[PDB]
Amino acid sequence: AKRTKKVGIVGKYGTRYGASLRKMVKKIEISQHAKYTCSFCGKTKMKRRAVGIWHCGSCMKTVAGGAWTYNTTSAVTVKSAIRRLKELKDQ
Amino acid sequence: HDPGRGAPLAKVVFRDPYRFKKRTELFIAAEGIHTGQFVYCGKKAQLNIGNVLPVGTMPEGTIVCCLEEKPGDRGKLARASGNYATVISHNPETKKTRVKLPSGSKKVISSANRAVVGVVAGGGRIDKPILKAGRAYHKYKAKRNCW
Amino acid sequence: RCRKNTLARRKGRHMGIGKRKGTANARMPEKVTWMRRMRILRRLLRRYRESKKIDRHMYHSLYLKVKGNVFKNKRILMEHIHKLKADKARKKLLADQAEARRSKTKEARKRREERLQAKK
Amino acid sequence: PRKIEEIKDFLLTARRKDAKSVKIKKNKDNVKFKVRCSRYLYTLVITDKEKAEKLKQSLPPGLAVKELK
Amino acid sequence: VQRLTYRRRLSYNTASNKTRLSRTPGNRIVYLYTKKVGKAPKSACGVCPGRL
RNA sequence: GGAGAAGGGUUCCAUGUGAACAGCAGUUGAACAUGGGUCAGUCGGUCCUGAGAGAUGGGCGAGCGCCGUUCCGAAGGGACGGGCGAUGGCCUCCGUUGCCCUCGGCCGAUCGAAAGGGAGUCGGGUUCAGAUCCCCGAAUCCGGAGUGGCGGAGAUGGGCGCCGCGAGGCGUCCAGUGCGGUAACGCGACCGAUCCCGGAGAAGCCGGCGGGAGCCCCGGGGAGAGUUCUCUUUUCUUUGUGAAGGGCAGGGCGCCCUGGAAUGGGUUCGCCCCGAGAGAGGGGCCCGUGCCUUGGAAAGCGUCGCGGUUCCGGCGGCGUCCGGUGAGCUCUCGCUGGCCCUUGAAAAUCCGGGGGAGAGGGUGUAAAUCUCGCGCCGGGCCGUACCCAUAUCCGCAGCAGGUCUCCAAGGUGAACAGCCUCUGGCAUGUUGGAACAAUGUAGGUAAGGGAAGUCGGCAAGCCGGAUCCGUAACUUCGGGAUAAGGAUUGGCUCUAAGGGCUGGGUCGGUCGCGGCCGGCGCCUAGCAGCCGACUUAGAACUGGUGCGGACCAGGGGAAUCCGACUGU
RNA sequence: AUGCCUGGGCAGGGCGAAGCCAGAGGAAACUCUGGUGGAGGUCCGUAGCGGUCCUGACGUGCAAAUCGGUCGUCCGACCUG
Ligand SMILES: [Mg+2]
Ligand SMILES: [Mg+2]
Ligand SMILES: [Mg+2]
Ligand SMILES: [Mg+2]
Ligand SMILES: [Mg+2]
Ligand SMILES: [Mg+2]
Ligand SMILES: [Mg+2]
Ligand SMILES: [Mg+2]
Ligand SMILES: [Mg+2]
Ligand SMILES: [Mg+2]
Ligand SMILES: [Mg+2]
Ligand SMILES: [Mg+2]
Ligand SMILES: [Mg+2]
Ligand SMILES: [Mg+2]
Ligand SMILES: [Mg+2]
Ligand SMILES: [Mg+2]
Ligand SMILES: [Mg+2]
Ligand SMILES: [Zn+2]
Repeated sequence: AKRTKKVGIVGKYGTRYGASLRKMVKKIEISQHAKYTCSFCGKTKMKRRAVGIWHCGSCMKTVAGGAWTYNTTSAVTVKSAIRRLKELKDQ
Repeated sequence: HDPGRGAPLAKVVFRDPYRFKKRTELFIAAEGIHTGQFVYCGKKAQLNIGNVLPVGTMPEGTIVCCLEEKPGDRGKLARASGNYATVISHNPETKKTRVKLPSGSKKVISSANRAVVGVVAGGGRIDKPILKAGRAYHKYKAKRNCW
Repeated sequence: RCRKNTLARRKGRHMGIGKRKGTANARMPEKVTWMRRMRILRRLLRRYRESKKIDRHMYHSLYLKVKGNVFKNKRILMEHIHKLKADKARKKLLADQAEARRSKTKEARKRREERLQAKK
Repeated sequence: PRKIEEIKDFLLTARRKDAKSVKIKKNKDNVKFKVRCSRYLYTLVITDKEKAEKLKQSLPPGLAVKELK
Repeated sequence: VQRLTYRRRLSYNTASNKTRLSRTPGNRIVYLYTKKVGKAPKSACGVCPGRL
């Protein structure tokens, strides 16, 4: 609450588009423009390049992830279920 | 990134086991697929994400993407941005398999047709509001003259 | 004519309140002033660091303080560095005196221990 | 063009079959010895006047040694 | 101050119509058309962003 | 103002006439009549493909034809290596053609951009009108090169047995498709096919910073010059070098070697980086459009003086010099970020790499040179004048309309705003003279009242820049907001604050003011000298209260209805 | 009029979103102050694009739709070959 009270990133939109829409898009913007930690090099340089495309500055590795977040909950659940099914099948 | 398509694509290079050459295919990237990763395809392929294998081999409850509607059509179902199909049951007789489409319908398909394990990468696009006529214009400029 | 007017402006003429049409930032942007100030202060700081006037830690602290616009010009920074060096010298002198006293006491105690061992 | 630092290379160039009119420029301590060839105009720079005068007559075949003025 | 013109019939400032200023022995500024900037070859590995 | 694209098509240049046209005139013209004028391997078409168009195969259709561009095709007529046969040329040696074996993906014939991709030329001079095209002088690209025109690289190593004092000579065995550096990589070359891999070509918009150049600015030297009734070491103009090579500054590196860091450090305007190797040292690579040099002072320019009645592209003396600055403008190069539910071209063409199918002569030679330096020959066809717009184009016309771009000085000023000026351009826009009646069109000023006018404050006027204060209801908390409302603004003379570069290693010894050696002072509270851009604040004095003095330049507040807004 | 391909262009200022630095308070959660930063289908405004009002000029006109002042927008659903 240094410069703005309760808008933060959506301060660029001004008074337009409605309060609820700006509040809804605030979390999406924060997740989209956040830099994540790459689980290949250990550095916090994972940045979103395009929709579902995440790139590491150091590793130079591109990872196919979510649209606005590096990992979606559905993808993690599917990965866990696939690992469980593989362990049940191959044994 | 393919213009007009939310889901990202992945370039995978194989080697043709008939001539000395490197074949290249353009698959639909699944969640968790990264560069410099080995991806396998075949009847004996293991059950990992981004690994295409026939639905008959895969056990029930498996989440798949780019499912083949017919055996050999090279992927037609559940391939938009984050959609996926789920295998429900297998029928050893008559070589049939039941799959649930993202629309909620259940369809019977042959067990020979293949599918890619996992969900399509880039899901959750529809959550973010467009907030502008300009962003809608830019979105539809790469698809059609229909906005 | 314009050369004479420019000389008058150099001494300072026709530059009052009633002969300025642009804003203060338009006439002289604040970003350029900050850039010049930062470059001058950092240049002096690394001159002092390269001349062994200050060590690595004082240089880093003063660099972070310069980035926080603590010092408005070169003279203020120089005087603050003088005060820091004086305080550090006083603290180091007291610490050196204490260390010498502790070393003397420990050596005397060790000498007495050796004497006790020798006498048995 | 190409500049030559050694007088022997200049003499070798001046005796080429494709050599042409060789002009001498008296540039007031910047004496030049220019040999016209098929591709390049090789120039020799001699700072000494006596060396230039000695090298003036060194041309074997007697080309167009016409001086520049 | 001398002002100069294009020396060719292409008047549009396109990629192929890039020039630079040069001073001739005639003591006049003219336009010299420059070649495009080349690029070093990139590594065949495709992971290194720098050029060879 | 100087040049182009589309379009125009002789309107361009010289001479002549004034019949007709240029809404007056004309000795003038874009009118009329005679002639003249457009010079290319390097500037573009030509080559490539894009959006797309369009044959064959195939299908349809009564039919002219249509559908479709890979789809219901025996779709490549090419190539290397080997064999045979034939001719030609000193049938030695090679070329050509025919046959046989062998090898072979492409992806649809073809067209499609004078602003996309696309190797390679500049300087001076020159016409009445053309010149990166003509002449002069310097280069460069592509193709050919057989008999290879030359040199150079594959190159002239060792061992053994002899001869000779030795240099060296003879015979024999072989090696020899290069060399250097730990490394990045470098050296003028430095065999190689079918095949495979990769790169370049080949990429969006915006912000910030840094380097280089052009222009502008300041302090001077010259040369020519306006003023000089008073002053002004005066003000005005000029004061340089091409492409292509070599060398060196200057930038960038996500390149390498030593080493391992918390007392975390380095560092930018911002960022950012570091045990997946940061600071500190030593190297390497890329761009070098910048500086020196060949080109190149011979030429160009400014001056002063002449040859020649004339023609005459001439002859000569001089100079073309030394420095500093700037969030300054433009171009370009390079880093660094921000935005996309937007990710921002294809092909022609060129190159590098992985392999070793094959070749070579055998110990002085050869096969090879993605040819190392020179040397020889050729580059065909088309366009090239001029206007490019208040008169060469489209609007019936020399029509206040419309029509795509590049170059961009000084002052004031935030400014590419408005106003004045320099280089350059012109005659006021299809005519002039004489008066200043009414109505007009376009500007203004008006005592007192201040919307009483009118459907309606229509029109006009009021406010307006900058600095210092202050700023309400409401609210989606982002705004409202320059809310509203106040004070100042000139000129002159000062004061204060905001920076860079260099300098001490002084003493003694030694060597030729400088270099080396040892301990000293280590300015570690820093000072001395020399330079330079503009600013901010304060103070005094002063003018008939004038001062954003011209120009630029928001009138506000309280409410109702509608549409969220931006946009059409 | 619309879609696609290939090119070109858009002075000078105001407001000040993320992110970052320094200081102060706190037991923590964290909160204030001063800076840096330059985002916005943001604002004033020129070129460009368009055409609200004067229902001005003209209305056998410059013009079979032009002209003057005043205007809307002017980094994006922008303008243009
Ligand atoms: Mg072109
Ligand atoms: Mg003109
Ligand atoms: Mg004429
Ligand atoms: Mg007439
Ligand atoms: Mg074509
Ligand atoms: Mg380092
Ligand atoms: Mg012309
Ligand atoms: Mg006219
Ligand atoms: Mg008039
Ligand atoms: Mg007139
Ligand atoms: Mg009145
Ligand atoms: Mg009004
Ligand atoms: Mg209000
Ligand atoms: Mg109501
Ligand atoms: Mg509306
Ligand atoms: Mg009217
Ligand atoms: Mg009338
Ligand atoms: Zn990583």
